[PDB]
This record gives sequence, C-alpha cells and structure tokens, in this order.
Amino acid sequence: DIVTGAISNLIPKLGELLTEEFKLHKGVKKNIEDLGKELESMNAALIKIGEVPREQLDSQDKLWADEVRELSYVIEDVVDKFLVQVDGIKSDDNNNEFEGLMKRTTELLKKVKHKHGIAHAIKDIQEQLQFVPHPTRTIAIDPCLRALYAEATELVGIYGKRDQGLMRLLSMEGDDASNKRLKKVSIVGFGGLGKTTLARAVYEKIKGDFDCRAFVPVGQNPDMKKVLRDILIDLGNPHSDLAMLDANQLIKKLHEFLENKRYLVIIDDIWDEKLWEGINFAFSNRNNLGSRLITTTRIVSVSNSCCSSDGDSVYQMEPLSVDDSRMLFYKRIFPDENACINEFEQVSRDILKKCGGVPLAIITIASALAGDQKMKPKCEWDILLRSLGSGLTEDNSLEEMRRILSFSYSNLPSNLKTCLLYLCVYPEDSMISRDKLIWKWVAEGFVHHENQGNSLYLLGLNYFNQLINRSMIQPIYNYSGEAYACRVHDMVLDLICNLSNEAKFVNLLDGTGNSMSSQSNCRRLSLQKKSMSRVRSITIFPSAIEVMPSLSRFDVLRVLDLSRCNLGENSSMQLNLKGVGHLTHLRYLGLEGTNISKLPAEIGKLQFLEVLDLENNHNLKELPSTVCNFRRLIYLNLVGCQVVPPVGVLQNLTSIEVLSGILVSLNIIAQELGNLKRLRELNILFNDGSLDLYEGFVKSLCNLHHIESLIIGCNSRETSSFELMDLLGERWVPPVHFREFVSSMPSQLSALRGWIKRDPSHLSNLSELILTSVKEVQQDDVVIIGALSSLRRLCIKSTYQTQRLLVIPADGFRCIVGFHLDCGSATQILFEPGALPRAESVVISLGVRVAKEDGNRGFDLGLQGNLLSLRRDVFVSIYCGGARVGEAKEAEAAVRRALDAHPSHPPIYFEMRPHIAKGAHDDDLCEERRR
Amino acid sequence: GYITLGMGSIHKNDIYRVAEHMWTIDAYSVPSNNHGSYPIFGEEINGSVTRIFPIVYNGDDWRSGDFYYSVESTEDLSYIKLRYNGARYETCMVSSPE
Repeated sequence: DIVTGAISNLIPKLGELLTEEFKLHKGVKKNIEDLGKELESMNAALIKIGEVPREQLDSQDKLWADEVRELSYVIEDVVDKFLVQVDGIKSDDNNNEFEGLMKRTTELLKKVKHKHGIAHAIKDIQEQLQFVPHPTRTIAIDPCLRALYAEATELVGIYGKRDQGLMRLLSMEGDDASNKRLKKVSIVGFGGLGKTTLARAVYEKIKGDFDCRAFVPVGQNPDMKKVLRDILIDLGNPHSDLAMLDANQLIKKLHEFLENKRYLVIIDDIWDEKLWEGINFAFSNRNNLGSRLITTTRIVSVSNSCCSSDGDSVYQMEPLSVDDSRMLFYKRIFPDENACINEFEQVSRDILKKCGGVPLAIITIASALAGDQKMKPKCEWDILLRSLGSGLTEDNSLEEMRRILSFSYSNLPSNLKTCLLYLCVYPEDSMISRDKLIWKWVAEGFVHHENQGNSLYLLGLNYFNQLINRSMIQPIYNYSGEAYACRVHDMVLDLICNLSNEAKFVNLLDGTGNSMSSQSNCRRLSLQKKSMSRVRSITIFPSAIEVMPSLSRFDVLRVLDLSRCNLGENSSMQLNLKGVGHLTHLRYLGLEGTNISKLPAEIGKLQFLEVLDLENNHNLKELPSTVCNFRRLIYLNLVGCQVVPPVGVLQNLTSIEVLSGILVSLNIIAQELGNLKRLRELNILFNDGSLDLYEGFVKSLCNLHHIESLIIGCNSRETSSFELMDLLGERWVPPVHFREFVSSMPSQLSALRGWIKRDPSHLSNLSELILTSVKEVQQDDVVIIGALSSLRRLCIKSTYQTQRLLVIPADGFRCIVGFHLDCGSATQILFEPGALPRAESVVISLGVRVAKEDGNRGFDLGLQGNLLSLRRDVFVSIYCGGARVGEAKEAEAAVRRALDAHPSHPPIYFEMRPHIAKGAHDDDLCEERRR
Repeated sequence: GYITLGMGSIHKNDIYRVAEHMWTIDAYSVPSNNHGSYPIFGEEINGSVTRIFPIVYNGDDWRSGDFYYSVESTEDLSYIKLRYNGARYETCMVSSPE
C-alpha cells in the first residue's frame, strides 16, 4: 500500500547517495551508516507489520497523519537537498535531529509491537528477517484479449433489442382508461448488461405514435441545475434561451410547456434517487391523456426510491444465460484445450449468481487466474464462494458487486496498487495516452530502481501491460494493432475514488476548493473545474486556468503540468514564466501546447529536471544560453517548434534517452552527437545537404550502440541529392533490437539488402518501414522484405519505375496489418492466391498493361476468394497511361466485382488520378499523358 | 470570426484553404503515425463524395505526426465540417463563403 510504497524506494535512493555523495565525508558517512541500518530495519519492519492493517496502528498510522508521512517527506526534502544544496550549504545538523526521531521510531517499534501484541521483530530481525537498458520484458498484452472484447460488444447487441416484454408493460397497446393515466416505468440493471443501448430502440420505434420525444443523459453529476437546463432544451421542442432559471420555479417552468400536453421524455444514466419525485411534482399528478416516463439506473436502491409507487413497474435485464456465459469466460483461460478442471470450472461459474453472470464480474475474476500462463489450484473457492451476499434482486446494488471488484484489487502484486490509484486525477471517460502516463510515473518515482542502472521507461512499460492484462484498464487499439491509449471502466472509477479519498492520497477539487488543512494534509492536488507550502504535485486541466495562484508561492513542488492549457502569451492571467527560479525541486515541467513566447533565462538554474516536453510551440525560436547543467534529464521533445540549437550547448547533456526534433548547421551533428551513449530514440530534420555534413552524421551514429528508433526528414523543396541514404547503407550496422525506421529522403532497397547480410543478428525487431521516395522495387526486393519475422506496417512509394510486374508470394508476408505498395504506371500487381493472412487494409495500383494477354481482356487482379481477413476499407487506384475511357470504366467495374462475394463486406473506394471525370465521352481517343 | 469547439478556436480564414488543397493532392499519399493514410473518402451528401484531412491547433498545414482535428468538405466549398477526436467526438457545422 501507500505507506510501504513511499518508503520502499528511499532505501535504494539513499544507498545510491552513499555510493555517489556520502562516501566523501567520513564523519557524515558514519552518521548515514546509522541512517542506513535504521532505514533498512524500519522499512522492512513496516513490511512485516504490513500484514496488520494501517488503521490498527493507532501509534503509527496517526503518526503518518502527523509526523511519519511528513517525516518521509522532510527526509526526502533533505535527501534531494543532499545532492547539491546540502553539498553546498552543509546542513548536517538536520540529520542529527531526524535520526533522533527515527531512534524514537526504532524505540517505538520495540515498544509499539510489544504493546500491540505483534511479534517483537526487532531483535528477531537478526534471526528471522536477516548498464543494459533492457532489464527484462516482463510481458506483452495477451493476443487473445482483443478478440474477447470484440465478442462482448457484439454479444451485448444480441441480448439487446429484445424489448418484447418491455413493450408489453408500456401499456401502449390500444385505448383504455388505464392507458390515459400516467405510467412512469423505471428500468434498472448492472454495470454492463446493456440496457442503455436497448432504451434507444423504444425511443426510435415509437416516434410516429407520440407527439413529442426526448432523450438526454445525466451522468455522474448529482446536481439539479444541469438536468433542468438539459430537460428544457427538448421537452417537446426547443424553447429559446432558458439558461437563467431556478429549481423552485421548475414546477411553473414545465407547467407553461406541458400543462395538458402529452409528454414523452426519457432520463438515463442517473445516480440520483429523489430526482424522480421532483420531476413528478413538476409533472403534477396522474392525468387523463396518457403518457409514459422511462428511466434507467445502475443502482437498484436508487431506482427503488425512484420507482416505489403503485402502477409503476421495475424491469431488469436477465443474466446472460448459463451456456452463452461460458463463451466470455472459457476463451480467456483455455484457448485450445483443457479437460482437467471442470467441477471447479462449473462451480466458479455459479459463484457469479451473486450478479447472475454479468459481463463485468466475469472478466474481473477470470483474468486474475491467468496473467501470462495457467495457474496452480485456485483456492479462491474458500474466500468469496457464495456466502458473499446474494444480489439476484436485493444485494445487486453497491453491496455485493462492489465486493467482487474489491477482492481483485487486493490480489494485485505490491507496486501496481500505487500506480493504479494515480488514475483518479483524470475526468470520466477521458483519453489517457500511454506515453504521457508512463513518463509521469517516473517523475514521481513509483518504479523501483531495480538492477541498479536500467532504463526506468521500460520497467514502467511492464507495469502498464500487466494492468491491461487482467481487467483494470481497457485498451484502445490503432493501426497495426498496438495500444496507444487506455480507458477506465465506470464502476472501477468509483472504487478508485473511494479508496483514494480514504487515505487522502489525491485531492480532487470540484470547482470551489476544499477546506483541507493541518490534519487534512494537502499532498497531491488535481484541479478539474497560505499554508500550502507542503504541496508536491499540482495538475491543471484546460478549463480552470482562471482559478490559480502565482508561481512564486511554492518551495517543495515536484510535478507541474499545464498541458493543453492557456498559459501561453494571451488571456488576462499574467501567466509569465518569470519567477520560476524558486522551484529548485521540479521533475516534470510539461508545457505541452501553450503559445510560449520565450523560455525564461533562469530555467537552467533548476538542476534537477528529468523530463521537459514542449510538444508544440510555433513561435519558439531559440533555447536559452544556459542549458548545460541539466545532467539528469531523459526526455526532450521539440516537434512542431522551429528552434535552432545553440553552438556548444548540447555536448554535456549526457543523460538523454529520447530526442525528438532538432536541426543541423555545421558540426553539431558530429562534435556533440556521439557523446550521448544513452540515446534510444532519435528524430531529426535536415535543412541543407552536402558531403561535409552527412559524413559527420554517419560517424557519430556508429558510436550509438543503444539506438532502436530512427526518423529522418528533409525541409528544402529541392531533394535531388541521393547522398544521405547511400552513405548510411555502407558503413552503419543496426543494433540487435532496432525497431523503427522512417525516412522521406530518396532511398534505394539495395542499401536495406546490405544491412540484412551484415548484422550478426538478422533484423528481428524492425516492426515498421516507411519509405516515400523509393526509386526501384524489383522482384528480389519483395521476397527479402517478406521474410522479416516482425514487420507490422509497410508503406513504399515508387518513382522512375522500370519493371513490368510484381507478385506477393503466398509463403511470405505473415504478420502484416497494413500494406501500402503504390508503384506507378507500370508494374501490374497480381496477388498470389491465399496470401496476406492478417492484412487489415491494402492499397494497390494498376495500369494499362497490354501485351500481357493475346486477346482484349478485362483488367483482372487477384482478389477473388482472397484476403480473408479484411476489416477496414480497401483502396485501389487506377492509371490510364494514355488509354481509352471505356477500358478505364471497365477496370473500375472489374475490381468491384471480385470484392463482392467477400464474406466480410468491407467498404471499397476508387479514385482516378488523371481525373477522367469530364463530359464523359466514351470515344475520347486517349485521355492524357502520365502528367 | 472564429469557430469554437471542445477546447480550441480556429480562425475562419484558414479552414477554407485546407478544404481546397485536399482536392488537388493524390488520395492516400500522406502517412501518419496513428490512424492511417490521408486524405480519406467519406460518406456522400447530396451526391459526389467527401474528403477528410487533418489540421493543427494553430491552423497551419499538417505534414506528419499526430493530430486531433479534422476537416471534411465537398468539391464546392459549400458543405464543410470540423471534427474533433480528443476526449469525445464533437461536430460543428461551417458556414459557406459568399
């Protein structure tokens, strides 16, 4: 948990300080020697005491609430001071004061454990207790996960749109006295049964029989001002501007619109219980016309208060069968074969009767069994079993299903608990980029620095995959099948928020501030619309800029985020960066998207930064002439900014692992490029070109043995030079784990063939290859590219083409998701039957051919009974090359005929580049030339 | 003279040139880090076809990288829309030049 996590990282930290700094001072080292032994004993003792819950430690837990948690901060306040400031100010006497508190804590551990009844594990501690950037790829996202979520979203559709019973209870069958009375029916269900989708079917299919209609969500806002404003928009029709209104007058406000009007409104996604009565009061008593009010809710007890009157009815979605539920469960664990555990298999299914077999509870328990492989005997049958309530009809509220999500939370291994809790600072249903989140975990320090000298980013990536693995965060895929964003489930957000506000880990401001002081310590604040010197993490979203204090009043701050905000050089907040000097502890200064005028001259005085993200700033032109003390930074992103690097300012920056967006002038590419031995990703832009510049770039790149991503581009309009690509292919050899290669410069595939037969370890990690200026694509070139075992995205263009045809072999391209071969007028493309097993999108061009078949034939590609896995659009160009319009029109129809019996029905598009679209005369007598 | 959306503001006299230049370049010619190659054909309104091409926050042209804005238009500068991926989809209509 939090108490052990915050302290478990200081032991390696101060151990490194002894190795790096404290070895110089013999007197201090002896004092820190006492500090080291007590910390090793104390934190390990807390782990042993960690079996006992925090709240039972009245002496200790309240002491975090008073001293220890602040002691873990004031120590960290001087630990970060030890490196530079204490090295200059010599604040040794502070250590004597603190070690006394730990000595009392050591005495407390001897006493508190003895008094509370815990085993005396202080003297028992002596008896019982006692280079490479890639440490270990812990896990990748399970391939079976993508298909499992696909079926679940498709399964909810079938189990939706079954409102035959729902229509029966609507009482809208004919004419009756009961039909003339008000009948407000409420529907309730679990979190995932899919009643929200179903409620639309009645709304759409009943439009004709009803004069007016309405549908507006409520969300997780327990307020009446928002819902009344939303309701009045579409009562039966728009009613002009009614923003300035009161809740009390809503009785009259709805009176002037529906005093005797047949009203049909639907309110969905509500967590409020008394709202039903309030609108009912505004709807008066039962009328004599006949109207229906349908409301859905995920909380039965809330809906019970909403639906507790005579005539009203409750309708809930059934559990997902007993046979169809096994499909969503047996796929995640045993993809191929299993006949060993069936009694435990079946009895674990019946456990879900507490919810009945709802989709959310099935995935959360199932995936906890297998993280990367199968597991030992479960033993879960003795903990949760059946005795945990019975929510078929009465415990289905936040009494039983909450416990199921709570059980999986406590089985997460150690450090993942603190990482998951941090996601509370984001709003509902937000988009969380993978790169931004991981680079923030490192800044605060939630990744244990294991193996002493490995990249923190890779270890952080391992944590994110494991969270994706079980159930905690839902992936959002992209082209070539990768997870570049994540989402949090609705109910899981509730569990995180309640657990976070109990331990006061993160404070969320609703928009008016929180009265937290003294005992209610403010530690990490998230802002979504004195005595605050103890804050150490502030985050602002681009809707609450108007409410923020100046930057001067901060002294221990660590993380400052202003992404997408309006800091810039506009508005009326006086938000100039001047005054950033008194912030000599920062670890994350993210000015992601503000219109920054000039970087402050004192920015270099903060010799502790690790990440600096200027993701987009058009008017930024120069870095300050003081960036030479930053020897602890890993991130530097400069894309979207036209900045010229100063001379001799980049050499002593020897901590980089990623650099995105720079230029080259004379020798910066050689004098101060090979020294950075820790660089892993490189993104560069070239302005001019000559042999005295490319030679320097190639020589430096040979000394970077730990590079895995490379991107090269050109800025000048003229690109007649072929020098850069040919020089790179003759000397440089790729490393063992090279991943990405993107280039827009003119290139040749003879150079790529050279790298293949030079590397001792053949290219087995190059997952992408983007080339937009290739000249020649020969038959021997396609086979070599098709033999790579990890390629996932290819895009090659062609110019000055001189070959007549190309074929894609059946035994070849294997893990390809995107194919973008678009050679010119020549090179008729003929796909080998039954190829590209996993392709999801293709683009292919064809031309006039001729001289290929003796007789006049319709233009035929290979597409009949081929590409059995297409999902998204398919694109085929068309080139005339001085041909007949009738032939071109035939080519358009011929291609569309083949992809019509495809048993997936993907969309098909076409585009005629020479723009044949004209007055449309068939006997056009040739159209144009290649231009 | 602006168009407001989820979190940004784009000056009106720049969306027009993006809607026009996208009908002179080739189709599926500019690759992207995510999503795919652009411009992409869209659904049909009042006949003809539509195209989509990304735009940047300030309003300049987009060459490569990542984007969260898009412009969809027809080949008359009559039906024009602004698209925002961001947190959630949000669509606004664009008036026509006169």
